[PDB]
Amino acid sequence: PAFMLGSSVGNFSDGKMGRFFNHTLVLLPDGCGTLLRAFYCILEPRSGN
Amino acid sequence: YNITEDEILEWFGITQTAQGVHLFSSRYVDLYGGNMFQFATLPVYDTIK
Amino acid sequence: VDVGPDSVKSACIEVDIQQTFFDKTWPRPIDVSKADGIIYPQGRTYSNITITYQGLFPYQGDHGDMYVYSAGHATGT
Amino acid sequence: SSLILDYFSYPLSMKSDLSVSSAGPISQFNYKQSFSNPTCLILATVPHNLTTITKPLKYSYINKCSRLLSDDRTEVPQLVNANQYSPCVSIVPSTVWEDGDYYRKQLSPLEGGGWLVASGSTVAMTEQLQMGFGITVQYGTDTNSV
Ligand SMILES: *[C@@H]1O[C@H](CO)[C@@H](O[C@@H]2O[C@H](CO)[C@@H](O[C@@H]3O[C@H](CO[C@H]4O[C@H](CO)[C@@H](O)[C@H](O)[C@@H]4O)[C@@H](O)[C@H](O)[C@@H]3O)[C@H](O)[C@H]2NC(C)=O)[C@H](O)[C@H]1NC(C)=O
Ligand SMILES: *[C@@H]1O[C@H](CO)[C@@H](O[C@@H]2O[C@H](CO)[C@@H](O)[C@H](O)[C@H]2NC(C)=O)[C@H](O)[C@H]1NC(C)=O
Ligand SMILES: *[C@@H]1O[C@H](CO)[C@@H](O)[C@H](O)[C@H]1NC(C)=O
Repeated sequence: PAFMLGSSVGNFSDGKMGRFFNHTLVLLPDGCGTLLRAFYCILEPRSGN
Repeated sequence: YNITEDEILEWFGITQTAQGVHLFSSRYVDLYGGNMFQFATLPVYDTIK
Repeated sequence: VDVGPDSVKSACIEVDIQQTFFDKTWPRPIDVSKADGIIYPQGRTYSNITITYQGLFPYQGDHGDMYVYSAGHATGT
Repeated sequence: SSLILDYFSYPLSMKSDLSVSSAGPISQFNYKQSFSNPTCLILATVPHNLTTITKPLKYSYINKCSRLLSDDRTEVPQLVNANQYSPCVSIVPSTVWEDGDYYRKQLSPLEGGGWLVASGSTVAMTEQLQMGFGITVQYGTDTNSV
C-alpha cells in the first residue's frame, strides 16, 4: 500500500477533503513493489485537467 | 528499501517517538513467521497527527 | 533540500469514484493468541519465558480498516 | 542506545528560564525537556577564532500560543510536550521581524475549527552569538552502540 501522513487537514480546490499542508510523509512502493520509497517532503498540487 | 517479490503473507507496523517514526516489519527477520522487527528509523521533525 | 524531475505536462488523467463496487466484507479480526500484529521489544529479546510487557498494542478481534485496490478500465489492449 | 541533541540560538538573557520548573515563555511554547530521560544543557558562545558558523539576524521566541474556537468565546491554552512542537510553530516564521508580531491562521473543523494565533518577541543581536545545546540520552531504545 501507499501511505500519507501529516499534521494538517484541509479541502482541495473543489472543497473535497484530503489536502495536507506543509511537509508530508509519503510511503510508496515501486518496481512492482520491489522498492519501498519513502520521503517526508513538500508536495504541491497541479492545476491541469 | 528492497523486498524480494514472493507470495508469502507479511506484516508491517508504524509508530512514532521523540526519536522519530519507527517502522517495523517481518520481511527482514521472520519470513516464515511474522513479528515486528526494527528496520527503519525515519528522523521526523514534527509529530504526526 | 533535494532534487527530482517532473515527469510529464500538467494534465492528470481522469479519476472516478466507484466506492460502491469496493464495498465488500472480508472479516479478518486479529487473534492475539495466533500471534498477529504484536510489536516486539525494541532492543531486549528473551527466551522460553512468559513475561508481561507494557506498550503499544492493538485490541483482540478488531475488524480494522480493510481496504482493497482494483484495476482501471480497459477495452481490449 | 541513542543520543539525541538539539541546537538552537539561545543568548544568556533568558538563561534562568532554562530550568524545568520555570514558567517562562521558553518553557511555555518554545521547548520542553524530557521528564523521564536524563538531560544536559550547554550555553556556549561563538569563539573569535572560529569562522565556520554564522549568526542569525536577531534572537526570537514565542510569548503567546493558544487556540481560538469557532464560538468566538472560548480559548484553549496550549502546552508544549517533551521534544514536541506546538501548532503555533506552523504559523510563526523562523525569523520574527519585530517585537509584538501577531500571526493568525484558519483552523479546519476537522482540527477543532476556529483560528490559531500566536505572538512573538525579538532580542537584538549582541556583539557575539550565544547558542544552546540540549543533550538527551536513551539507554534501551535500540542497541547500546554510541
Ligand atoms: C528513479 O530513481 C532513479 C535512481 O534512484 C532516479 O535517478 C535519480 O533521481 C533522483 C531524483 O529523483 C536524484 O537522486 C537524488 O540525489 C540527490 C543528490 O544527488 C545529486 O547529485 C549527484 C552528484 O552529486 C548526481 O549524480 C545526482 O544525479 C543528483 O543530481 C539527493 O539529494 C536526492 O535525495 C536524490 O537521492 C538523481 O537525479 C538521480 N540519481 C541517480 C544516482 O541516478 C530517477 O530520477 C527516478 N525517476 C524519476 C522520474 O525521477
Ligand atoms: C522451556 O520451558 C519449558 C517449561 O518449563 C521446559 O519444558 C519442560 O521441561 C520439563 C523437564 O522434564 C518437563 O517436565 C515439562 O513437561 C516441560 N514443559 C513443557 C511445557 O514443555 C523446557 O525444557 C524449556 N526449554 C529450554 C530450552 O529452556
Ligand atoms: C503550512 O501551510 C500553511 C498553508 O499552506 C501555511 O500558512 C503555513 O505557514 C505553513 N507552515 C509551515 C511551517 O510551513
